[PDB]
Amino acid sequence: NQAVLKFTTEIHPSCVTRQKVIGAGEFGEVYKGMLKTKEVPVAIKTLKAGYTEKQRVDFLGEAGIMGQFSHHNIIRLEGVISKYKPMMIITEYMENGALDKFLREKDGEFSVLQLVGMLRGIAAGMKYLANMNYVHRDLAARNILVNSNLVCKVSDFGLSRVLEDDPEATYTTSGGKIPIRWTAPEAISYRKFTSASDVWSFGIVMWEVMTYGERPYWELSNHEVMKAINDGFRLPTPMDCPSAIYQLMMQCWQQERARRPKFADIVSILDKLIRAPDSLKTLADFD
Ligand SMILES: COc1ccccc1-n1c(-c2cc(O)ccc2C)cn2c3c(=O)[nH]c(=O)n(C)c3nc12
Repeated sequence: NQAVLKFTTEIHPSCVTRQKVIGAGEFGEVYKGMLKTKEVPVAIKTLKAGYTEKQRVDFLGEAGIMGQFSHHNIIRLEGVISKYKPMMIITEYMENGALDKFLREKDGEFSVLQLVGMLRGIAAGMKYLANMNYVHRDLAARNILVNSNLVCKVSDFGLSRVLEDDPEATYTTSGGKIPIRWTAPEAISYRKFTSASDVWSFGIVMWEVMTYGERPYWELSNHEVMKAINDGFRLPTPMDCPSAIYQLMMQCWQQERARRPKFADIVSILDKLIRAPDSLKTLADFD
């Protein structure tokens, strides 16, 4: 990590004030705080003393990756505390939290145009990651953060730590740990994770957004989801969903990876719909 960490600012512990717990885990927490530079609010992820070598490499490795990105729709790294304990990753603060919880608590409070604007931001962040040769593997509303301008930013970076740390990722019969109902068939079936499997996941995120955080496939078990997808079934249209948006998410769920749009296509399509907003007035039939 010592090369990628050169892109990161080492922050002295005195400059950081932790204030409120906003997330928790086994070996650390997530805080809202302030960062001395005037003071800016920040989000802070910690790693407490007792961590293993692998945990340190994974934890600092996320910062090394995040520090190589500069994009409006990608969470911005402020710096790290790595010389002292607890270790910390310090990012910009997203006032409205995770997108999935945000939408479930704000059910029906946004216009279609605002929801589609969210999706455009997510797709722009994903296009950037893909062209930077970064495959996310865990794209889902729970990993998108929302600020007070309603800007959505992709978070949760790293190598093995991404799917290890997510409790939605479960062990398959063949030994991989994956979040089944967000994951493309080829990634489940033979561990083929690419920007095109991220597009499948993006289609699920489109459904999460337009449903205000409905849980994909409802109470179907993971095996029943895999069986339904293999047999050709797809998630049904959300309520009050523009036909163009439903058509786009259905294209993200093509079984054949080569038939899915690229993120460049997704951004282009969403930008044209937004700039001609009457295109969103035509709604797909809700059952
Ligand atoms: C989905 O966001 C997280 C997931 C797990 C742990 C922390 C956060 N996480 C991050 C984050 C994300 C990273 O990938 C790396 C470092 C950090 C600090 C920022 N925020 C925020 C945030 O800025 N505002 C929030 O309300 N919440 C709930 C947050 N949760 C996180």
